[PDB]
Amino acid sequence: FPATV
Amino acid sequence: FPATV
Amino acid sequence: GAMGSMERASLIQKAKLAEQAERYEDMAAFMKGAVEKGEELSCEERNLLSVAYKNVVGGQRAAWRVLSSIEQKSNEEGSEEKGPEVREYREKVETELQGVCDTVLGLLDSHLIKEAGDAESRVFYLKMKGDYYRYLAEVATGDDKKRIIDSARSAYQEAMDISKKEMPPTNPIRLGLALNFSVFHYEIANSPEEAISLAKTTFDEAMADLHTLSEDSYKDSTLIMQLLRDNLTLWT
Amino acid sequence: GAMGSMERASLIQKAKLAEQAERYEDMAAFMKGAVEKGEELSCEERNLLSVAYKNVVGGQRAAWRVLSSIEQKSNEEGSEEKGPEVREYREKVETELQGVCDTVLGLLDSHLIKEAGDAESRVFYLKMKGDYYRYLAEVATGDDKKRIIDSARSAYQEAMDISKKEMPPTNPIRLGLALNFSVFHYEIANSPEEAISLAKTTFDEAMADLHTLSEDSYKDSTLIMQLLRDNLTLWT
Ligand SMILES: *CC(=O)NCCCC1CCN(C(=O)C(C)(C)Oc2ccc(Cl)cc2)CC1
Ligand SMILES: *CC(=O)NCCCC1CCN(C(=O)C(C)(C)Oc2ccc(Cl)cc2)CC1
Ligand SMILES: [Mg+2]
Ligand SMILES: [Mg+2]
Ligand SMILES: [Mg+2]
Ligand SMILES: [Mg+2]
Ligand SMILES: [Mg+2]
Ligand SMILES: [Mg+2]
Repeated sequence: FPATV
Repeated sequence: FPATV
Repeated sequence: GAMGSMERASLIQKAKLAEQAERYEDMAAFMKGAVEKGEELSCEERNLLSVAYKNVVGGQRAAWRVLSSIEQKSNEEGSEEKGPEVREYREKVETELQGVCDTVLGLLDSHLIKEAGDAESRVFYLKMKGDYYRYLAEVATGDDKKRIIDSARSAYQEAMDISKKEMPPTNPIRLGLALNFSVFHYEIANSPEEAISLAKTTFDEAMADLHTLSEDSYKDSTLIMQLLRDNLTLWT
Repeated sequence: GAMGSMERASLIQKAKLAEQAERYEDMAAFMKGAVEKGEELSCEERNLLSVAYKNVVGGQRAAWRVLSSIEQKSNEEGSEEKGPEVREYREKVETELQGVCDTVLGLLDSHLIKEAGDAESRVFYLKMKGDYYRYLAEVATGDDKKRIIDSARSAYQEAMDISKKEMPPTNPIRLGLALNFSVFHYEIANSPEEAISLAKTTFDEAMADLHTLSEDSYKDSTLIMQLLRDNLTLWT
């Protein structure tokens, strides 16, 4: 999964 | 902490 | 609410304790109580709110993905019929996830967003609105899926417009918004080119502004820039 | 109970799904439902029950320890008064932990233990009784602390007596019981010499019986023997 903040 | 199962 | 009798300051104190104890459900409940006092949140308090719910919904999303994968495998050719239990339990987790998203969206709508006048606060809350609609979109399969996706897009877009006008390109809130909106494009809106373009332009415009920053601000900005780079690497 | 309407087999199926999803609160609730059907548990079902509650209470114990350490630091000389919040929140976590322990003990008493006639099942349930009284003892500070400690001791001792008569020294249930009873001696009963003696004798008697085992049984036994060794290393 891609990075999110 | 010591090991328990 | 169950937190109605507790002082605002005590709720904040306990949210910080809950974070230290990795008790994120408690942390979220304390922060919900604090929001419901009706006063605006400080920067630190916004961070506590977002950390709490990110961790709770993050766990739910991970569980949902495990269960959805099992469900998908059950519906392949050659898979033995095992009854309704996998679907039921995936639905149970899904309903709980939707509940948490609805709770967060409810706090934003009543009345965090409407009282947020400073760019940092308004962008932060609109980013959160986009994020929680995005989580709803991840599990949506029905009549409303398009409207849920558009709700996420609209919130992110409003946040983007404010961020570009009001904040420097290295601001961590602006950077984090762009990171997440880019993921929305790639994973939700079926727009991988837009995702890539956004991440690249955001990275490059931040790079060009690092020279203006203190050491501490540089650390904060470059951490999020590396996340943009990580996604670009995944996608190209 | 909320699980009263669900089939026993479906509860077991869902407990296994919950485990895969690392949803241990759900797993425990499913297994409680399954126990409350009133039928005896199989070996696999005992494992599911124990895994679920071990993980739930394990998390609570870790949180309690974080909070208790903060509370202790608050009561040192030079520490600024911060009000009742740390104590309150430690108490909240403590009360929830005690609730889970009481739930497990309740399942054992109504009616798992009394129906368990085979040595493996009876030892397993008595070990669990010792374990959950031990968790109650970790947080006990009042009039009943001695009786709670003695309840743990009594359950462990009954399990030990059965295990020595009825099971080989390499049996994983016998080994796990001894490991945990040894920790009870060291951490709860203030008897570190008894803890060490138990762990050493258990290790040595198992070592002498490994020659009787298949490769697979050897793997199972030696894993727990290494835990005994790890504790001995910590303690000597
Ligand atoms: C002043 C104000 O409104 N502050 C709100 C909190 C902003 C913080 C959040 C934490 N920061 C980060 O860089 C990390 C990566 C830890 O997490 C983020 C969360 C959300 C956003 Cl929008 C960005 C970053 C610093 C800024
Ligand atoms: C036949 C029967 O009653 N079986 C109950 C389950 C016994 C299993 C538990 C898992 N095992 C282990 O070796 C580990 C270390 C994973 O965990 C344990 C938990 C509890 C005990 Cl008493 C021992 C070991 C194998 C035996
Ligand atoms: Mg007040
Ligand atoms: Mg649904
Ligand atoms: Mg553009
Ligand atoms: Mg039935
Ligand atoms: Mg108490
Ligand atoms: Mg002896």
